[PDB]
Amino acid sequence: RCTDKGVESVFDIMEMEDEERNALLQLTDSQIADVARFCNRYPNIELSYEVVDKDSIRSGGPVVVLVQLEREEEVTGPVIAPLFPQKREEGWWVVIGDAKSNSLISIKRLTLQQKAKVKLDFVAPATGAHNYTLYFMSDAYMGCDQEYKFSVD
Repeated sequence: RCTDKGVESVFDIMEMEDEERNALLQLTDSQIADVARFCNRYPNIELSYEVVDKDSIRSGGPVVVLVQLEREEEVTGPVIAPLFPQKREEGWWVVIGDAKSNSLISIKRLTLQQKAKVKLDFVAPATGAHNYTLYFMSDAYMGCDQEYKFSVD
Protein backbone atom coordinates (compact mmCIF):
# COMPACT_ATOMS: atom_id res chain seq x y z
CA ARG A 1 0.00 0.00 0.00
CA CYS A 2 2.83 2.44 0.78
CA THR A 3 4.67 1.75 -2.48
CA ASP A 4 1.49 2.54 -4.45
CA LYS A 5 1.10 5.97 -2.80
CA GLY A 6 4.57 7.51 -2.59
CA VAL A 7 5.69 6.85 0.99
CA GLU A 8 8.46 4.37 1.78
CA SER A 9 10.27 5.50 4.94
CA VAL A 10 9.12 6.10 8.51
CA PHE A 11 9.80 9.86 8.33
CA ASP A 12 7.31 10.08 5.45
CA ILE A 13 4.66 8.44 7.67
CA MET A 14 5.43 9.98 11.07
CA GLU A 15 4.92 13.45 9.54
CA MET A 16 1.16 12.88 9.17
CA GLU A 17 -1.63 13.26 11.72
CA ASP A 18 -3.18 10.69 14.03
CA GLU A 19 -6.16 10.32 11.69
CA GLU A 20 -3.78 10.12 8.72
CA ARG A 21 -1.69 7.48 10.50
CA ASN A 22 -4.77 5.30 11.00
CA ALA A 23 -6.21 6.31 7.60
CA LEU A 24 -3.42 4.61 5.62
CA LEU A 25 -4.06 0.97 6.60
CA GLN A 26 -5.74 -1.11 9.30
CA LEU A 27 -5.35 -0.20 12.96
CA THR A 28 -5.98 -1.72 16.38
CA ASP A 29 -6.17 -0.60 20.00
CA SER A 30 -2.83 -2.30 20.77
CA GLN A 31 -0.98 -1.10 17.65
CA ILE A 32 -1.32 2.54 18.70
CA ALA A 33 0.12 1.84 22.16
CA ASP A 34 3.17 0.03 20.74
CA VAL A 35 3.61 2.00 17.51
CA ALA A 36 3.61 5.34 19.34
CA ARG A 37 6.12 4.02 21.89
CA PHE A 38 8.47 2.73 19.17
CA CYS A 39 8.50 6.15 17.51
CA ASN A 40 9.19 7.86 20.85
CA ARG A 41 12.02 5.42 21.65
CA TYR A 42 13.62 5.79 18.21
CA PRO A 43 16.81 7.88 18.04
CA ASN A 44 15.79 11.44 17.16
CA ILE A 45 19.36 12.75 17.10
CA GLU A 46 20.41 15.69 14.91
CA LEU A 47 23.88 16.44 13.54
CA SER A 48 26.35 19.18 14.45
CA TYR A 49 29.87 19.38 13.02
CA GLU A 50 32.74 21.83 13.40
CA VAL A 51 36.03 22.06 11.49
CA VAL A 52 39.06 24.01 12.73
CA ASP A 53 41.31 25.80 10.21
CA LYS A 54 39.33 24.95 7.09
CA ASP A 55 41.33 27.39 4.95
CA SER A 56 44.59 27.37 6.94
CA ILE A 57 45.23 23.66 6.34
CA ARG A 58 48.30 22.30 4.56
CA SER A 59 49.56 18.84 3.60
CA GLY A 60 50.87 16.76 6.49
CA GLY A 61 49.19 18.68 9.29
CA PRO A 62 46.64 16.70 11.28
CA VAL A 63 43.03 17.88 11.12
CA VAL A 64 40.17 17.13 13.50
CA VAL A 65 36.38 17.24 13.16
CA LEU A 66 34.16 17.72 16.22
CA VAL A 67 30.73 16.07 16.04
CA GLN A 68 27.89 16.90 18.44
CA LEU A 69 24.89 14.56 18.55
CA GLU A 70 22.00 16.91 19.35
CA ARG A 71 19.26 14.60 20.65
CA GLU A 72 15.81 16.19 20.85
CA GLU A 73 14.09 13.30 22.65
CA GLU A 74 14.46 11.82 26.12
CA VAL A 75 15.81 8.27 26.44
CA THR A 76 13.48 6.11 28.55
CA GLY A 77 14.53 2.47 28.42
CA PRO A 78 16.70 0.44 26.05
CA VAL A 79 16.13 -0.15 22.34
CA ILE A 80 13.02 -2.05 21.26
CA ALA A 81 13.94 -5.73 20.80
CA PRO A 82 10.76 -7.69 20.00
CA LEU A 83 12.92 -10.40 18.39
CA PHE A 84 16.33 -9.81 20.00
CA PRO A 85 16.73 -12.01 23.10
CA GLN A 86 18.96 -9.63 25.06
CA LYS A 87 18.29 -6.05 26.15
CA ARG A 88 21.23 -4.07 24.76
CA GLU A 89 21.97 -0.35 24.94
CA GLU A 90 21.96 1.55 21.65
CA GLY A 91 25.30 2.44 20.09
CA TRP A 92 26.56 4.96 17.57
CA TRP A 93 29.33 5.06 14.96
CA VAL A 94 30.62 8.49 13.90
CA VAL A 95 32.47 7.43 10.74
CA ILE A 96 34.03 9.71 8.11
CA GLY A 97 35.30 8.48 4.77
CA ASP A 98 35.56 9.13 1.04
CA ALA A 99 32.36 8.80 -0.98
CA LYS A 100 34.32 8.23 -4.22
CA SER A 101 37.66 6.64 -3.30
CA ASN A 102 35.96 4.25 -0.83
CA SER A 103 38.57 4.87 1.87
CA LEU A 104 37.53 4.92 5.53
CA ILE A 105 39.15 8.00 7.08
CA SER A 106 38.10 7.48 10.70
CA ILE A 107 35.36 5.96 12.85
CA LYS A 108 34.66 5.97 16.59
CA ARG A 109 31.97 4.33 18.70
CA LEU A 110 29.81 6.57 20.87
CA THR A 111 27.18 6.11 23.57
CA LEU A 112 25.72 9.31 25.01
CA GLN A 113 22.00 9.07 25.82
CA GLN A 114 22.04 12.87 25.43
CA LYS A 115 23.79 15.76 23.68
CA ALA A 116 27.43 14.64 23.81
CA LYS A 117 30.67 15.47 21.97
CA VAL A 118 32.97 13.27 19.87
CA LYS A 119 36.35 14.34 18.49
CA LEU A 120 38.16 12.49 15.70
CA ASP A 121 41.51 13.36 14.12
CA PHE A 122 43.00 12.30 10.79
CA VAL A 123 45.81 13.11 8.36
CA ALA A 124 45.04 14.47 4.89
CA PRO A 125 47.39 14.03 1.92
CA ALA A 126 48.82 16.71 -0.38
CA THR A 127 47.44 17.90 -3.73
CA GLY A 128 44.91 20.36 -2.35
CA ALA A 129 41.48 19.66 -0.90
CA HIS A 130 39.86 16.25 -0.42
CA ASN A 131 36.08 15.74 -0.41
CA TYR A 132 35.16 13.74 2.70
CA THR A 133 31.76 12.54 3.89
CA LEU A 134 30.71 12.22 7.54
CA TYR A 135 28.16 9.51 8.34
CA PHE A 136 26.39 8.52 11.56
CA MET A 137 25.27 4.88 11.63
CA SER A 138 23.66 3.10 14.58
CA ASP A 139 23.62 -0.61 15.42
CA ALA A 140 19.97 -0.88 16.53
CA TYR A 141 17.72 1.23 14.27
CA MET A 142 17.48 2.42 10.67
CA GLY A 143 16.30 5.74 9.25
CA CYS A 144 19.17 7.67 10.85
CA ASP A 145 21.84 7.39 8.12
CA GLN A 146 22.77 11.08 8.26
CA GLU A 147 25.46 11.75 5.65
CA TYR A 148 27.08 15.18 5.27
CA LYS A 149 29.49 16.00 2.44
CA PHE A 150 32.25 18.58 2.87
CA SER A 151 35.85 19.33 1.92
CA VAL A 152 38.99 20.40 3.78
CA ASP A 153 42.07 22.14 2.41
